[PDB]
Amino acid sequence: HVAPSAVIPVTTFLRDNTSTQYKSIIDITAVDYPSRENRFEVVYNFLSVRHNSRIRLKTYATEVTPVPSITCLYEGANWFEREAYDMYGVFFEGHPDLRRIMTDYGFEGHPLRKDFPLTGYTEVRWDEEKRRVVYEPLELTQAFRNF
Amino acid sequence: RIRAFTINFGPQHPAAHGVLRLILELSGEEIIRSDPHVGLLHRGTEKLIEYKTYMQALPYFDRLDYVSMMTNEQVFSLAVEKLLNVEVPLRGKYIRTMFGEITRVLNHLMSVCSHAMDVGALTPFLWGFEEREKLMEFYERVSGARLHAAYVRPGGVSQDLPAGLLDDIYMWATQFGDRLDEIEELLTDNRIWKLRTVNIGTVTAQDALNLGLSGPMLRGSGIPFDIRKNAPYDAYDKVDFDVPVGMNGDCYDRYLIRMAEFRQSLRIIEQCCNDMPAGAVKVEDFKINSPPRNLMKEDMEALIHHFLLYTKGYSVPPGETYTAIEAPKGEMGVYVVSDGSERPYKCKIRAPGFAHLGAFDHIARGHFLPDAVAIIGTMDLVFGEVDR
Amino acid sequence: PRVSSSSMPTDFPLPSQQKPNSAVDYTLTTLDAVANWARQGSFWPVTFGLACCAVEMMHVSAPRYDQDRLGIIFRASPRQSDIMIVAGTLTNKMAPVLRQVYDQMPEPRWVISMGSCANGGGYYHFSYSVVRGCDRIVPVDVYVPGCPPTSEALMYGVFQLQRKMRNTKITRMWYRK
Amino acid sequence: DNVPAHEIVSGAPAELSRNRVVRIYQQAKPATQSGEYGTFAWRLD
Amino acid sequence: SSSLYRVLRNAWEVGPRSYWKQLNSIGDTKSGRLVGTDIYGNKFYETDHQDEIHLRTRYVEYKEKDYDMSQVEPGWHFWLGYGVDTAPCNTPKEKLPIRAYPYKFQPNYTGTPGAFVTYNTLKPKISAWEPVTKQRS
Amino acid sequence: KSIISYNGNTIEIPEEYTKQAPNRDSTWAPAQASKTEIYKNNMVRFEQKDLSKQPMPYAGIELIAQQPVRFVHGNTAVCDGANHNGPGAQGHPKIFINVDAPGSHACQYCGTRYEKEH
Amino acid sequence: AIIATAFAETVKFSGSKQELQKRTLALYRQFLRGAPTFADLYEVQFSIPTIRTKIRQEFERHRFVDDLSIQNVLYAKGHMEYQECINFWKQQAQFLKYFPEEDDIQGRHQPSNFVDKFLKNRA
Amino acid sequence: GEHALRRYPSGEERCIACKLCEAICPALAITIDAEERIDGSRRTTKYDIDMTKCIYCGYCQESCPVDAIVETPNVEYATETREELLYNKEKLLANGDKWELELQYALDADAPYR
Amino acid sequence: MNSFENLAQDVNITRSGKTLIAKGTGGRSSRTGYTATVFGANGFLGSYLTAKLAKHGTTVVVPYREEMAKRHLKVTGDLGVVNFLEMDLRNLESIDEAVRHSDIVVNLIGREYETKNFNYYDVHVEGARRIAEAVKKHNIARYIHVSAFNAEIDSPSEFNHTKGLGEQVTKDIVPWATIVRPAPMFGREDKWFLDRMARSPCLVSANKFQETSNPVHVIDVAAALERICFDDSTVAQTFELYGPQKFTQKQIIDMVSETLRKEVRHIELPKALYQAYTKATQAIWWPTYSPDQVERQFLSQKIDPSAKTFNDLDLTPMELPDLMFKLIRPYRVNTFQHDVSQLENKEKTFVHILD
Ligand SMILES: CCCCCCCCCCCCCCCCCC(=O)OC[C@H](COP(=O)(O)OCCN)OC(=O)CCCCCCCCCCCCCCCCC
Ligand SMILES: NC(=O)C1=CN([C@@H]2O[C@H](COP(=O)(O)OP(=O)(O)OC[C@H]3O[C@@H](n4cnc5c(N)ncnc54)[C@H](OP(=O)(O)O)[C@@H]3O)[C@@H](O)[C@H]2O)C=CC1
Ligand code: SF4
Ligand code: SF4
Ligand code: SF4
Ligand SMILES: [Zn+2]
Repeated sequence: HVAPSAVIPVTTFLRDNTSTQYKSIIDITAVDYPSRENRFEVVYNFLSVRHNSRIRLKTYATEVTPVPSITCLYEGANWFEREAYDMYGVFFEGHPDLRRIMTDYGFEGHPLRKDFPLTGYTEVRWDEEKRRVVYEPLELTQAFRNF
Repeated sequence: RIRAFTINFGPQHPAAHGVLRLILELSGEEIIRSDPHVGLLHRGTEKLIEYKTYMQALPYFDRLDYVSMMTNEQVFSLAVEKLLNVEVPLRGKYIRTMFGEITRVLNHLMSVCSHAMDVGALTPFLWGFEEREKLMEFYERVSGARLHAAYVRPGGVSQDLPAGLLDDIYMWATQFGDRLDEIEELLTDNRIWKLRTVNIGTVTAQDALNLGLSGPMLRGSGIPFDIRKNAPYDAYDKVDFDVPVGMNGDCYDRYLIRMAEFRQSLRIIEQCCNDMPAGAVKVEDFKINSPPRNLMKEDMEALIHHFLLYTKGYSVPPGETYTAIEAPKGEMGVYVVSDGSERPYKCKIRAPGFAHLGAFDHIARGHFLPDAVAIIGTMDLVFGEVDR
Repeated sequence: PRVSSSSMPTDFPLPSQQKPNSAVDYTLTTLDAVANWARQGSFWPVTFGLACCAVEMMHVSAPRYDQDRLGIIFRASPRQSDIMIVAGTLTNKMAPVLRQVYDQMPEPRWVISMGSCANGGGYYHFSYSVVRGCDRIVPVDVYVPGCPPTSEALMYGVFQLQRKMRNTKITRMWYRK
Repeated sequence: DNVPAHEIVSGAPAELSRNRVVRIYQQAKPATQSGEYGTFAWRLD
Repeated sequence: SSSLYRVLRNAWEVGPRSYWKQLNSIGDTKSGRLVGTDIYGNKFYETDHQDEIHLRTRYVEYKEKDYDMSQVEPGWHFWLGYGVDTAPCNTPKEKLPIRAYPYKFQPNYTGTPGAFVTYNTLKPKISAWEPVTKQRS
Repeated sequence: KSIISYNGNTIEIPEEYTKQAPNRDSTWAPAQASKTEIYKNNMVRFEQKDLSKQPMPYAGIELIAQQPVRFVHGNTAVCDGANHNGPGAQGHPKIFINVDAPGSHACQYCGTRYEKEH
Repeated sequence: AIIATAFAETVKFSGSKQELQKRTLALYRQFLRGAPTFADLYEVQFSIPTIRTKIRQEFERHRFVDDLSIQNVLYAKGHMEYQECINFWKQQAQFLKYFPEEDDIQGRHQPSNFVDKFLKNRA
Repeated sequence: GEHALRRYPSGEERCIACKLCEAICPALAITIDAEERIDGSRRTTKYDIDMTKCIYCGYCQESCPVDAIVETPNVEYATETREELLYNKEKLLANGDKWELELQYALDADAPYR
Repeated sequence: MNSFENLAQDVNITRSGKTLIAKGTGGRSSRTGYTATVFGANGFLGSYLTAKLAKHGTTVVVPYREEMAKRHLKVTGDLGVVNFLEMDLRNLESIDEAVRHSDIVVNLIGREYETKNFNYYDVHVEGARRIAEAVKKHNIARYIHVSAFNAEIDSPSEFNHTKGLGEQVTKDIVPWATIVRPAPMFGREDKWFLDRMARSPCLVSANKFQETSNPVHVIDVAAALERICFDDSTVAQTFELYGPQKFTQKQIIDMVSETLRKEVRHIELPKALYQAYTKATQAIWWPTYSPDQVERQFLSQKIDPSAKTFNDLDLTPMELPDLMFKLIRPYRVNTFQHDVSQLENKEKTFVHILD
């Protein structure tokens, strides 16, 4: 359990120290806890094939406060950090090319936030007048039932 | 200045087995930069799971890597069982192991014989898909679905094995080896196969770790790591199998690894068909699993529990877990968070193809375009898992 | 003498209940039969597999069910294709590509919607990224249900489209027009 | 004041910011049941 | 077996009429014993020869030229498919379902006027006022 | 039968197809729509279609009233809609019906009625 | 390593409004310079002046923001959109989300007072 | 495969509007409405399945305590229009009346295991 | 949210007594309450009209002849909005089935050529009369009939003669009918105007390229029909939808070749020869330029001043020169770049053959 300023040092320790040879990046994720002042919890999962052990590292972030990128240490973190940005909006400072990876090319919003609705804000159809695929507001023939 | 030319390998095209937009930049024949654009099969699985009970959420995992269904639901079941702190019975463990290796056979029959087809060998595809049909029949006999079984669930298995299935699985196993051998006669010692595979897609062990690769991609570089041996989960600690590991990090070594994995899966299936125990196939705690119907229709507690499990669901303790399996694609994992409720708070799937397609840029630089096809084929990329 | 009247018939049968009774009717019937037989016996869809329904398509190309026995060859480019089998979920990032592929197809062209995800959005109906049916993007001629629809079910859908084109009036409708 | 306007970066529609009203409430203890676990959480709807 | 002696031997077993019917319908020459017939008129056969492979032992001879698997009555749709070893011709009386209504077999009617028209079995939830007027007395 | 449409015109439907079921003319629940209301509100989708071939299953409210009353010696009747001809449960949960009162009494899953031998 | 794409910019959060000023003005310059490319790549049915008018509108939308970190996020997302537009990643369908004004008039009755909205149940 | 609503040998319909199939359905394909029948019985007035939402998982067939909703072995029901796949109560009951014998074979084989 | 831009209100009562309560915000899943029947929906204007009607949930009944020409209309709306019926004007039960349940009927039926089974009279007058008698028998609230411009009972052209006779029998049978008189409609996949100007190997005119008309965009005519459908102000009226600016065919061809950057070929050979060539080319089965069209080549647009116009519908049309770019750019070749001088010394810095 660490702070954002402490990501790069601790990860260097977890990568280079002889007793803690966590060399494989497994996953980078974020979790929204909107009751916390720092809403997003950025989670890291690491594996050591040397010692056959796993470790986890957690930091925190906001919609506007960034986190240091560990691409300088683990190249595999690139796509994961991109996904975390695309889904949650967490900005990773130091990232070479941080852009959406999963969502549509003009998607407005970060889906896995708890305030983002399941069905989103927009939908698509084919307009015969314009001869184009048009993005329009949402209307469902059957409304979602939460239960 | 070396001006580069941008070709879209194709949002719709044959080599991608699924839907991929690989924006490559070439200087002549050589790739210098690649930009795999994904999300064309992003369906919002990980947000939908947040609105579903743990039972309602399980068919999300059959549809992530859709050639290896039972292993995905196996890892989700393992995660939810680790949170629930329940023990699957021995028969359920043996069933899960046997069918996980049947699933591995199916995945490798798709992967090797689609890699072959994309490299140009058309005939192994059509040979292997009949064996796929023969195993799909066992899937259908146990679950009722050819592909999406929804069979391995949290707590074990949905239904016991029907009568006369082990005999037929043994009948298939008596002949599958010759099918493997006939595929190897075409591919293994062939000149053109070796030309298209030897010293293509080379990745070092250090970079294989740094990029997050696992499975054959990590074992071809020389690292002996397999989660079934290093962290056994269901019954792999009660069955004898060897792990293939290769040098030289090439695609030929990955192909040989996958064929050795075929043969070891067959070994495991033999042992499970010989040593299948008796007993229940799901946990005998009706607060987690449905009771039998003849008790639900005669016992009051059984019916109450049926009602609640099928309406509200079982409530999982609060916490979080990352657990993983040696899926046929590599290390597949699920990071679940429980809020004490019947529905997950967060479910992230660590798909093995995400990391591999991310490493495509490092692996395919300096190669010609015919070699990119082989690299995509040895990564064994299904895009439901890449995009989730 | 400028025309000021009309002996135009009433009670004239509609196409789907019109029986031939003249030599020209039988001649046009035979021409339509030949054209439709060719459209059936050469049935070339475009390779538009997006998701796990493509596994069943491939199994329909496998030895047990051999699509080639019925004349079926899957063609990479739409310019050589007559059918589009939408086999997989349609994401909002993929629908323009689907419509471009469809519009690149030469007429005659048909569309089969394979699977729940393509028919009505399916399992992912309530997502933020999925189209609630290729109906919204392209017009559909036959809907194959399932998740996945078995290889037999897709073959049944191919037979239903074969029946549709077998009952299609090409020259007879011109003779009506 | 000086509370940050995360609405500008949310990507959400502006109609939520200008037209809509939410309610913040604790779920009332049901008359049908003597349980109280659904309470103690502050719902936003 | 994909050999010529097979088709010659079967076409000697089933006469030339059956040969031309099978060539116009199935495309292959099959000889088997008649197991039964369904309510629609489709005849169902079973083979005992070693030449025929797994899943090619049971087959159908449709009655309509415009054949369709939907025309196969239930029970036979399961027997044809290797679900039950016993046909609904030879099933016991006690395994048969009891029906208090008349059995009506209707195949798929898609592409026809008999296609299913879906509708709402309910009426509107909110009933409106049928206006009636009163005078100010 | 001819049904007056909302635009003022007539919708001619035969009598066989205005029945709610072939074994019952009327509805068996308040919120259930009559076939006349169905046609009057959806005739645009019924127009060139064959009513011969649409689904018109038999109603159980009239078939369970044909089934005779069962009689028991006691205050309780036990019902389990079991098959007795194939394995497994295949019925509804076991239910005990009180029958002390004068009339007949039905199960809640099936509508099998029971009386106290009088 | 995994190298960046054509017009990528490393994410670097300014610690000053005066530096982010220059960054934003450079991004505005780049959008304006690339508008002809946006009209050629996407088969656009309207002027290059119209594209620049739209760019200016979207840059004016966030003109009176003063929180530095929000401005940093807006700059980062603007550069993301520039990279998505100049590299032909978007299609015409997504590019023309910015341009609803250029499509023909949406019907006759567009309320702007109370009674209109009332008769249409939008008040 | 294709869905069906079953009856008792009485002819009465098995379903009792408990809404467990509506509740467990991961795709929200089932839509149900019920009230008190004229003879005092708990029975449905609406039962709809959108096949274009359904995933053919069998959770409804597992959840039913009366063996009312089932899945037949049929796969040969493809259509030309999507409005034909919005199955309603009458369609499902007719399908059960059609497929009861196949369902009885399947039940006699399968019920002990579930 | 979406909006019902076509409706002024949400509770709408028809002239036949039906109460129509609009349901929703105005999207795909919304419903206006209205039912419509568009008789030429397969075609050029009808496709746009049905799209605009079904965008908001107006239940469109589409009578069709060829099953394959209509399929693109089912995409225009949700499930149950677009309904198809097989129709022939030689079958009265068909027309009654099509118009039974509707509040709005639109006749867009018309051919620019004569066929073996339908002369100009049989399609423009007798077909209109059959549809109009159905509309009168079923007391349909609104009937909106499209008659081509320059329609006149006795005229040089049989097309305009028959269109005027249709515009009379409609008005005599259905006095509450609205008659819309469109001018030459241009747009995408147009019938005989712009696609023809840009694809044809050679244009011909018996006259000079001198017939004058005000051309109008098909989408704006469809919009005007949409507004006429829901505006009950428009019963028993006539509309002349003609557009802002006047042009000759020569002016439009000059515009087309300035947009296209290619020289459109035209011939200008006499009348007695072209008319005979057209009369001969009616023997092939596919549509060709008809002899009555080269008759109409001498008949410029005479606008009726007593008839209503666009501005009565609060619509302002586009005109051809601003949309010609959008419409003709698919046929633009774009041969090469401009003035590759000043490219030499910058090109000298790049690598052109990799060693
Ligand atoms: C041994 C060998 C013996 C061979 C035997 C062969 C015998 C043939 C006898 C043919 C006699 C009957 C011909 C009837 C065919 C018409 C079929 C039909 O009814 O319609 C289908 C197709 C439709 O074309 P279309 O009118 O545009 O409709 C669009 C929506 N379906 O209709 C068609 O397919 C029409 C095809 C027309 C092709 C001509 C293409 C144009 C080439 C010249 C340029 C003229 C372009 C003008 C286009 C209009 C521009 C405004
Ligand atoms: N396009 C123009 O420039 C102008 C058009 N108009 C008029 O406006 C309307 C627009 O039509 P347009 O936009 O030109 O595109 P079309 O003229 O192609 O629309 C023609 C429609 O008429 C139908 N039709 C023709 N003959 C018959 C018939 N005998 N029986 C049944 N249906 C028939 C066609 O059906 P199918 O497709 O099955 O043949 C098609 O739906 C027509 O009334 C036309 O006369 C007036 C002035 C200019
Ligand atoms: S319908 Fe089912 S099998 Fe087909 S793509 Fe969707 S989830 Fe996969
Ligand atoms: S089996 Fe089909 S209808 Fe039943 S719950 Fe699953 S998806 Fe829904
Ligand atoms: S079908 Fe079964 S589970 Fe569904 S409401 Fe009826 S009785 Fe309950
Ligand atoms: Zn009972």
